[PDB]
Amino acid sequence: NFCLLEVLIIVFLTVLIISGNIIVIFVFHCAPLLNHHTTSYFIQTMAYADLFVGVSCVVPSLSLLHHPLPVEESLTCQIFGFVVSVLKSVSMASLACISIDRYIAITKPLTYNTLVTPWRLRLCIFLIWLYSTLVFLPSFFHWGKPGYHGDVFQWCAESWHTDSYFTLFIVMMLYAPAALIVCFTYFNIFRICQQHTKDISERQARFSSAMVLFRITSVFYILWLPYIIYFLLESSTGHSNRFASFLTTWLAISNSFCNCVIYSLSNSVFQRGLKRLSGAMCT
Amino acid sequence: TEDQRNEEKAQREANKKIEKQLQKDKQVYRATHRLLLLGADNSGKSTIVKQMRILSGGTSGIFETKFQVDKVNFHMFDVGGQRDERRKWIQCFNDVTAIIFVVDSSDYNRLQEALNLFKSIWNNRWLRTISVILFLNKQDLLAEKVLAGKSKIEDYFPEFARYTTPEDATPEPGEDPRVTRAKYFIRDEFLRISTASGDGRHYCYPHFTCAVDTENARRIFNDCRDIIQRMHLRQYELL
Amino acid sequence: TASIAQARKLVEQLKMEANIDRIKVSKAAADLMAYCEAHAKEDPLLTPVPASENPFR
Amino acid sequence: ELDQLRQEAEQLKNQIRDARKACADATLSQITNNIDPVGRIQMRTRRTLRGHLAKIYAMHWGTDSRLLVSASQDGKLIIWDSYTTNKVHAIPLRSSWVMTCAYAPSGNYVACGGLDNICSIYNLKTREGNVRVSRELAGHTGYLSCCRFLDDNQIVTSSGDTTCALWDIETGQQTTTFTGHTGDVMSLSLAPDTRLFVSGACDASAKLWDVREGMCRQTFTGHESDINAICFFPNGNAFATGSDDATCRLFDLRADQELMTYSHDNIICGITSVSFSKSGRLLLAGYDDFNCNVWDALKADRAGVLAGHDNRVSCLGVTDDGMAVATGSWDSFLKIWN
Amino acid sequence: QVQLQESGGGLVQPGGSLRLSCAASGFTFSNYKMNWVRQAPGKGLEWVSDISQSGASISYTGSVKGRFTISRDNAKNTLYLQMNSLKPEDTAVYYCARCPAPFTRDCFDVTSTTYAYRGQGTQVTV
Repeated sequence: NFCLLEVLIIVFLTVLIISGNIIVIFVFHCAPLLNHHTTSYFIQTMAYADLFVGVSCVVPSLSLLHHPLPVEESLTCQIFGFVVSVLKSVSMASLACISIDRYIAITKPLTYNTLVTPWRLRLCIFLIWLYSTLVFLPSFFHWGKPGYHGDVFQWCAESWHTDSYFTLFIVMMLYAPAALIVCFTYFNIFRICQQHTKDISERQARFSSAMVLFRITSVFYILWLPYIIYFLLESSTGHSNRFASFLTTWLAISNSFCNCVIYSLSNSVFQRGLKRLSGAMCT
Repeated sequence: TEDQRNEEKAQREANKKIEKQLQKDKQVYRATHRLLLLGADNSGKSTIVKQMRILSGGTSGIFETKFQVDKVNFHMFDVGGQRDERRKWIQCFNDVTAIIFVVDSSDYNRLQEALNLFKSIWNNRWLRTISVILFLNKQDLLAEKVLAGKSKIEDYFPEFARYTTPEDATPEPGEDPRVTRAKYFIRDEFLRISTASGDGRHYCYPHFTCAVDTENARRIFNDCRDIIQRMHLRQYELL
Repeated sequence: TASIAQARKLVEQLKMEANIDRIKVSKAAADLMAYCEAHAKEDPLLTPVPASENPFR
Repeated sequence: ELDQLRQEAEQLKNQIRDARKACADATLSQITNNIDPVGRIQMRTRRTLRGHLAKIYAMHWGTDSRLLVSASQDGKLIIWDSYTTNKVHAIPLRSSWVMTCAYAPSGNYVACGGLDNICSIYNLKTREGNVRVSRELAGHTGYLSCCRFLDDNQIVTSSGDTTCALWDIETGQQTTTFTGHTGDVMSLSLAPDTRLFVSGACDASAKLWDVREGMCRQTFTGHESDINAICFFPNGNAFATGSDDATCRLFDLRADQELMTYSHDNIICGITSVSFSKSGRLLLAGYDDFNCNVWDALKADRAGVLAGHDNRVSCLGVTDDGMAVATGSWDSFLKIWN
Repeated sequence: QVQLQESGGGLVQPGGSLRLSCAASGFTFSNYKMNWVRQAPGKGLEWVSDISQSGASISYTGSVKGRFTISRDNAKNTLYLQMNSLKPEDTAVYYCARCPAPFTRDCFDVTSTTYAYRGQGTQVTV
């Protein structure tokens, strides 16, 4: 048996995530014109983080199926929790930064290439990884579990008990910033695109006779809101659900390959290079 | 035996120094904006070039100039040294943010061929993305020409008699309704060519300028803001 | 004066190059085929190049 | 009298047409089926050359088949290494608008030129160790379309004002000027024996030029529109050109007419750059449909594609030994194929 | 070889009528956007009317808009322009101007130089 209703989901998630991330790294490391963009570097680090969380999420499937044990869940539980939580934090803050990037592109369009120095970009990437690790340090300081990610183990749910103060800290300094940033940037960019479409259609009226960031962030945050709301709910009064906790956490995990299937079905700057590379590698 | 390795080392530091220079000059090259000025010889393109030259200098072949508005580097290319044909050297202007088109509005016949030059610019395969900024110089001259009389725009343009002004900023330049009817007929005559085609990639941005004008540099500033916002939205892929 | 003399020298030169040596198209095609088949083995892009002749790959 | 000159011109053009009619009695596809094909030519990007910012208009190889220069519209003239992908020099130009670039057969000199109407010459091998400009060639009015080095002290410069001109660098002045064209002579290739060079113009007249005599030997008109690129089939007795007619064809100097044309129904855009492989079997053609193409030069059927750029292919230069081919394009990337 | 043979002309009285003919050879004639250019003596060379590839899209100079009618036979390989109500000022030399390029709408046929794809000349006076 060995949790037959979950293991198919787990293994399909692992293989899908690592496959899509290997494909997108191939695209962004082969295509020369695709490389020279700031958002391209941001998507590259998204691919790096997503590939790491995909390869790291193999070991719960191994423990489910072949049952290995370096340490008997006493430390590898929160090791896996810290790893998955930091990598999802990295992907979330990366989406926040790419939203800031093309908000700067739309709002300040002339001084755009003056503002985003690749020095500033690489410093931003380092700040994303350092910050994502540095928020989750009270997990190491024995105060609280970072979240219900990595509770597939039977020991973790019955031993760990989250702290309201620490999860309040991580909500009001990690997830609410990313949500407010993405909402603000898409609100202003949508307003500007609205008035531009209005002017275009107006001039076409006097003379007669979706968005990739919006789609990606909307999918990411539709898949992320159940986890964050039910996570803060389960730490609000110590409420206890099993099916909701597991399904919401792995739903949040599914973001990492959905980011690549968006580019696989749209945004022909990705599809053209993928088809070119597949035709070159096949023959 | 070892001099191959020494040459590999020295060549490697040479390549690193060259790439340091190239990543300096990438910022230098993207910090500035290219504007292909084009237009008829009687059209006062050189006058506005002198105006934004005062507000470096061309020597031979191309009469370049540089000007700055709010610390944004605008460097624009008056191609005047070459011959009367222009089909081949204009393919060299796709990195240009926007073509600037200057028109002597007063001289009719010298206006139909301006319309044909716009129609050739718009439908060129390598200028399909490039968005014309259109200037209409000699505003006071056209005002006098259709205010004094005896120079009938209806003769050189047969649809002006039936034409009426749709909506316009009349009262402050409101010397007469006929001058405003004529000038908006002319900009609509350009804009009908403008909006006849295009997949949203390029748009005409018409303006009116007389002889003595200073704020046309800020006009190019605001225009280029709008063109680069549009193409950044297009790279953002929302339609 | 000068233009008429230039036109006269032009039509004289075209008259001179009217009677130039003429070979038929068959011999010209044979010349191209001879040059192609003569230098056949030395062509690196035509032939499948073994990797030993560019061995730093 | 004018009518006597008109009837002499009538006799001349009837002589030309009758010579074309009686001379044409064969077709290369028709007389010999014994040609063997080339088949598939799969060319992969061995190495990608990524320094340029703006679009690339011309590249030219060295004699050693290792060094190659390429000039681009940001104002840089980079000498590349086709082995280590290393930039030996990157010369910043005075004028950004540079439509041509030529690298000396000796290897010491490289030239730029374009809309600024100066054909500047850059010396590389110097005791100081810094690249400088040798002299500025200013004898042209229209834009400089293509230039080709004869030796260290002679260069021929084609321009946009019908004038391809032979020069002399250390004098600072022209030596000869060839004026027979009608408008916009674009690309010119030198004969292997270096005594001749041909040059195609917008008139669709590709005119041979004799360097020693100074006048046009033969004129070739078989294209329907303006000509963008010309070459030499390396025998020197034949040459093929590609134009904005969306077709390309080969003329023979002795046959002095059209010989074989390479076109297809699907291709609806004109050649920007063309070049010949070393044995002259593989005609290699850039295009405006964002990819190159590869043509058999005899059987007249294409045999390979070099789709690695997503902009029009403006540059295509084979090596002297055949060990490569490098196509530049407007996406500021140079790619060496094999 | 590019060939543009023109015929039809002679003096006409004002308010008359005449036909223009432009025989072409050497290229696919159903492919290009031809024109009609004229030069009244003492003045520059000016474009009159344009016909696109199938023939549907037609534009006219704002002087000869009502009078002249332009049409072509791509099978018979000829451009035409029919004159009605000729003003005294329509005396000029008339050239049919073919585009530099096929498969496109942009076309630079006005130039004062020896433009290659423009006819030798037929004479129409009044």
